[PDB]
Amino acid sequence: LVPRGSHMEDFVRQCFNPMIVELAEKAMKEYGEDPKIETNKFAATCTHLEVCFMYSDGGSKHRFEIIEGRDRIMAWTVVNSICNTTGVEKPKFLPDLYDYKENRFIEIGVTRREVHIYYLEKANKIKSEKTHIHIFSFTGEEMATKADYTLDEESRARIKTRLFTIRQEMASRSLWDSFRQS
Amino acid sequence: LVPRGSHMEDFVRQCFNPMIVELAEKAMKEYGEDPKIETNKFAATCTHLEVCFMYSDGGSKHRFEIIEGRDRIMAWTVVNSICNTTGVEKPKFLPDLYDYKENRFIEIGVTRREVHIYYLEKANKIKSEKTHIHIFSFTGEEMATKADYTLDEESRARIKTRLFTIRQEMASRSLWDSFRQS
Amino acid sequence: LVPRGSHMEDFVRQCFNPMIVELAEKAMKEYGEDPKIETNKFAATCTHLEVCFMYSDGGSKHRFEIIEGRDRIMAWTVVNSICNTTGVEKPKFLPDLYDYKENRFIEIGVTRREVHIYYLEKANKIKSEKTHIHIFSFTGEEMATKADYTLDEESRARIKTRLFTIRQEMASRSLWDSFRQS
Amino acid sequence: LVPRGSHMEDFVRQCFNPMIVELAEKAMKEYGEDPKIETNKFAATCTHLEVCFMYSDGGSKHRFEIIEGRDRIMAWTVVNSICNTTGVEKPKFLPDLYDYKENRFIEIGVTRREVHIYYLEKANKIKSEKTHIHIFSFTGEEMATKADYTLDEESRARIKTRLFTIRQEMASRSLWDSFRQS
Amino acid sequence: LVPRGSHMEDFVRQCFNPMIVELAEKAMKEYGEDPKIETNKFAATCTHLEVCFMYSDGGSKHRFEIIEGRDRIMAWTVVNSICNTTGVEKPKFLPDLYDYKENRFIEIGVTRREVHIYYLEKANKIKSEKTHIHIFSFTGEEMATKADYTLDEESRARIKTRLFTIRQEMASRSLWDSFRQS
Amino acid sequence: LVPRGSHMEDFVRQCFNPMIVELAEKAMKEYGEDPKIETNKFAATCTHLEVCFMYSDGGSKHRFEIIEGRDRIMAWTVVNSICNTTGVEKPKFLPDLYDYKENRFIEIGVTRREVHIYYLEKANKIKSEKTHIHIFSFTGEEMATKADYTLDEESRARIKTRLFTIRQEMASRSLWDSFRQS
Amino acid sequence: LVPRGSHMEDFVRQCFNPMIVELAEKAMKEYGEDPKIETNKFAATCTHLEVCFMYSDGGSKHRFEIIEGRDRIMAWTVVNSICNTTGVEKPKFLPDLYDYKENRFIEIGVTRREVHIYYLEKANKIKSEKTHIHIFSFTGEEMATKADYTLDEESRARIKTRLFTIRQEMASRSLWDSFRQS
Amino acid sequence: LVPRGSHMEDFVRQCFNPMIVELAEKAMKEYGEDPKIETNKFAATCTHLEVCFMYSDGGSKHRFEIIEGRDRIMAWTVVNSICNTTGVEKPKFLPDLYDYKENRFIEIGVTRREVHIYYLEKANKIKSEKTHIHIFSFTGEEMATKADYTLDEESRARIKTRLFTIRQEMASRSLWDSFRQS
Ligand SMILES: [Mn+2]
Ligand SMILES: [Mn+2]
Ligand SMILES: [Mn+2]
Ligand SMILES: [Mn+2]
Ligand SMILES: [Mn+2]
Ligand SMILES: [Mn+2]
Ligand SMILES: [Mn+2]
Ligand SMILES: [Mn+2]
Ligand SMILES: [Mn+2]
Ligand SMILES: [Mn+2]
Ligand SMILES: [Mn+2]
Ligand SMILES: [Mn+2]
Ligand SMILES: [Mn+2]
Ligand SMILES: [Mn+2]
Ligand SMILES: [Mn+2]
Ligand SMILES: [Mn+2]
Repeated sequence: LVPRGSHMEDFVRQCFNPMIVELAEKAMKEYGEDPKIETNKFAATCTHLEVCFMYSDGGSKHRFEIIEGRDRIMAWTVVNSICNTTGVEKPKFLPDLYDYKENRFIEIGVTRREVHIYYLEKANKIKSEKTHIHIFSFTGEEMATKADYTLDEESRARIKTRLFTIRQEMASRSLWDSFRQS
Repeated sequence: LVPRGSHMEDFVRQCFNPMIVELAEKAMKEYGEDPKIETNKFAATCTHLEVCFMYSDGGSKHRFEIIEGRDRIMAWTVVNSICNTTGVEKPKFLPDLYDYKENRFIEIGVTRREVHIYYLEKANKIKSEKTHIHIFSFTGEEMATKADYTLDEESRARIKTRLFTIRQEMASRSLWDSFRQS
Repeated sequence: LVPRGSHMEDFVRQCFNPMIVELAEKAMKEYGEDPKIETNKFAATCTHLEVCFMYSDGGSKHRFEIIEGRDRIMAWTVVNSICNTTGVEKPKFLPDLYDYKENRFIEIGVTRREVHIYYLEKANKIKSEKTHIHIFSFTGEEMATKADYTLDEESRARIKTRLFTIRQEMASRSLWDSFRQS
Repeated sequence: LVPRGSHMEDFVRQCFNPMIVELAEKAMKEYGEDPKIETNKFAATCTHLEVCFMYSDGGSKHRFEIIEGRDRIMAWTVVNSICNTTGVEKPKFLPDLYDYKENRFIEIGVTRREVHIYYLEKANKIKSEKTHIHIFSFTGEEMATKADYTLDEESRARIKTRLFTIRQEMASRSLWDSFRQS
Repeated sequence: LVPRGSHMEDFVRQCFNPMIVELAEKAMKEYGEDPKIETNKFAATCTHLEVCFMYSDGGSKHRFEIIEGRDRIMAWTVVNSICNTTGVEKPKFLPDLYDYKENRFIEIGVTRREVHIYYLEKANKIKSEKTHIHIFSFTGEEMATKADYTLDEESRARIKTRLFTIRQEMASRSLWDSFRQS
Repeated sequence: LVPRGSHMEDFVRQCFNPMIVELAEKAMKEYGEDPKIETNKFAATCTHLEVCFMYSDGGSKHRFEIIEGRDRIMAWTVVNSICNTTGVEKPKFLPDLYDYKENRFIEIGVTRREVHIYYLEKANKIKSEKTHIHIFSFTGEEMATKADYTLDEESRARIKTRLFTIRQEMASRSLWDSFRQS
Repeated sequence: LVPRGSHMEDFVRQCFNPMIVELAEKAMKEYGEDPKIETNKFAATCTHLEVCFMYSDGGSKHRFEIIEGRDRIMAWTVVNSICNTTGVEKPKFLPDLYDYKENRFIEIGVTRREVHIYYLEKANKIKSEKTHIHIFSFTGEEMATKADYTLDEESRARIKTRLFTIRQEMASRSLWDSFRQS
Repeated sequence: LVPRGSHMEDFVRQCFNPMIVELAEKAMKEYGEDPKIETNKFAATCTHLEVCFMYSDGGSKHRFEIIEGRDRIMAWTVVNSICNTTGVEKPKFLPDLYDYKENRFIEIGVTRREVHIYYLEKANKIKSEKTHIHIFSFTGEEMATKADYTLDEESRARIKTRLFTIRQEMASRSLWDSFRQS
């Protein structure tokens, strides 16, 4: 099954900075999928991590702690350290950020559907109330808990721009349609 | 026609940082002029890019997206990503920045004439209304749409200083007069 | 007595950035204990320095001068320079920071007991009044003079998180209990 | 099963340079074992790669091509490129080096047994004749095909030294005995 | 005509080191073809430069002067400097190396045909006698003037290996057949 | 006259960062004194430049333009660029900074006397009114035009601290008294 | 006793590269003398280490293993690894190099006396026969076991040059005479 | 007299690597000429130093000690260290290299005349016999004592090539004729 290369893989290495590429390869292999086979899930993991990093970059100095991109065990270690210091309740599943100005965890989703339908899926997949949720699509829409978008207009806007240019650079190498599906 | 060297070329490499030098060589070759022949247009492209970079540096954190200095195709890709996210109308010609605090594209001109006369030329060359315009000269004048200079006094002042010192370092190697013409 | 290695030493090098590791080795050897023998005091010195650095990082631009992590003689040199410039009285023992927004020295303690009991010990060990005191524990509590925590909620919170994750990474290699004792 | 840490893991990160550490994590995850669980196999993979690198470093300029430390697919890609250029027959299993001065592939083994018994196992595991074999132990013995040790006394000697010091640094953290077993 | 991307371009950036990539973009634009359109000629220019660099790397200390990868004018400048110092006759067309141990220029060709047929084409395209010629193919054959291969078996062998692995990494992304043609 | 070394020179290289050391050697040689002979004037030039750099670092983003540490000709070039852009009058002698928030040049003096007596000397040496003046001593005093200290308490305080620690590190190598004189 | 500075210390930091400076501070503190008090022994330790490094640099590729400059425990670890691999007998005291071309340990002395008298002292201080001995002085003499100088004329000559220039740079800061004594 | 720029200065910074540029500025200022006025002597000093560096690079490992490019005092310090170690007689004037394989100092001249006439001038300017002499011109000729060219054909050939290309890059900016004169 494992091939020598692939269009999607070449594009993923061309399009994203090498650091988030290694981090995505690692997140995937830690859960048992091969980056070079499930290449659409590879592109998805890279986009998700890049969005998480821009989001953490969008705030004040050290407003966020980054939970995504670490190994699961260290991830949970930091989750426990945050809970047993703030007092917030240990969530059921791993968030992507903790947000100290507003004292809450954040799940970040990136979707090729309607912000409504993923938000439905992930909101009742969480069903933990406390943890905030924030969705972007490849079209430029977002959707957040209590319509509380956590960041400023300009940063969220930079995330939307980046998602749209990624979609255009998948459409140029007719990889967009295969990617949309899933 | 292509020579081994040239005074203007030596001065351009001495005077500007290497990165914007490579970017200018590339902008020029992409449109079919040789940096080592049209050397005055070389110095012009380097000055224009440096001003664009100082301008983008003049604002808050990531207030600007830089459109100039990219390849035309990627340039247009980012323009489409910005339009299809903000809602602003896709301009007719490539701007130099997008400005998210104020939600608009910016053309930056640098002129060896009167800010009035270039502003006339470029304003009705654009004739797109929406896109903002901002002119500096090698004398220290500026002119902007709605007299809205977008940045603070101090940054614009730093751009004027740099333009004047460039003009002095062209006058020392009697390259200024040839440059003025065109 | 001096061994070839040790679990605590391997963990200290794995867990802390190399710079504060060298600084801690140096603080210890300057007072006559071998990092590779007194390994619990090694981990303590590394934690204390890391907390001092995060604390100095928590403020505005250059709000703090770092006194800890220098050699004792240079340390006292900077203490004299601060006193003979501000006017504040030369403390009896070396603080960890000077804090210019609030014009005072700061001792930072890190404890595996109750903030109350260490605060007692160090507060009457100081008995200099003027110098501020600030304690963190490996549980997430703090205690400060005049309940004046000097920094913002978010930064202190980041220090508590880091202390708790250090405690978890000592508990995973059953080194926590030995460490607690002392 | 997956823990927060481990003595063997801390030692492996302390003892080997980070590059071969990442390469070993990757070789292991590519075949489905978790570096943080099978920690003895982790230390084994790191030792094996370091020996392969010193071996390739032992020769003239670019005498060797390194086959070990690449992904399996690229590994086989380079094997095919070597075969279809030299004329040597495509081996049944992946070697560790190709050796151009002597025109042959090399398997490198590192053993905690007798060079005789591993050499038996790996020699009839290969049973390909053409590919050379070269074994080192943690005691300082080696064994090679046709008693042709490929390198000079001094380099092989440096590999033996390094293996013995690794064994001493496992014995100091009483990890040696567990490691020996397997 | 100019697109947003392309499979061949993504592969060329994935497969070659960035430096020779920039150099190839520049060689091409200097003669008026766009790297992003004529992508097969892009891959060809990158392969040719990489082979030239490995060739220059194959000799003693500073045995070669590299003529390829410079701008045409500087290229000719170095050719004149070599002629007017050694005494060898100024060739009609730009070589790829000068070779000081053997006092002669070298053209290096890389072909997807028979070394015989390209050697015919380039040998009577040169028809300058003095300048040496050296051809490699993507199959592992070479052909040189006076059967004088200039380098040692091992280095030429490394060039053949690299060419074959490039051919395999074009065949994996079914770009090989399009590339062969031309 | 020129010696092989000197205590003051060794101390100057130990005490200051190499960049300002090279800049001071250059300022001195440009006016015809040898850093290795007039070593007290060497230490003075290094202290003066370091204070100028901390001062420029004390403000907002790019609030200052640094005039000191450049060659005299480029220095005057930047002075002309600032005048012919702001409108402020071209001073008689080279200042150390331009200050754009407050639109004025700044002379910075560092004295081993009373801020009053140097301020007298330099204020009527300037006698240009427009240019601001700012004096520090090695004791911790300052004195500024219109008692307008331009910066915040904390930054000026950091400059005083640094001056006092320099004085202590000259007193330790009994170089202070020789230095005081002059 | 511990001072703020010292002429010898400033000279030692000016004269030697920072790496061997840190290594010497560490060798000294490991045996209980303070670099800033016993400053002559500081200069001696730095000279000795620099000579050891030039010596190891004087041979082929990896002809030497460096024993000096490591911590005593790791030092002995490498000594055991060398003995239990080569077969040579474990010396009584720590050498400075192992020399694999000639299969023996080397003590390197650097003396301000006659090569004869130190050679006497260190040769019967060793009284281990097997370990080679090699002395240099600050005058340009050497003395070795079996008159076997291990290296080539040119390298030993470079070590003599460096020792003499160190002696001249101590004589310029009248530190030579104090240094000679001891 | 001191100007803002100059064609020759721009060319010197374009043509030579920055390190030898700083070294030449320093050699010149140490003897009292301003690099920006005597620009032809600037280009001469840069060419001379570059040739000295290529010459030292032409030999084995550390065959040469570089005397040129240091300050005069350190220069003489190294000359004394070499004499008082080898036994060769202290020359009257500063050479450019010492050459340990052949145990002698080397003056390197670079001339725009006949190797005969400079060799005459410098040979009886030296009149020290012992010190070797080696001249190159901008045409490709050399001349050495006892026709002993010290290096191999290939390296000297690389120095001739570089001199000729420098001459061509001065002729392109019609600076060659002014340079020739003097
Ligand atoms: Mn997640
Ligand atoms: Mn998520
Ligand atoms: Mn533009
Ligand atoms: Mn523009
Ligand atoms: Mn402290
Ligand atoms: Mn403390
Ligand atoms: Mn293998
Ligand atoms: Mn193997
Ligand atoms: Mn070519
Ligand atoms: Mn070619
Ligand atoms: Mn000044
Ligand atoms: Mn001043
Ligand atoms: Mn020793
Ligand atoms: Mn020794
Ligand atoms: Mn010279
Ligand atoms: Mn010379």
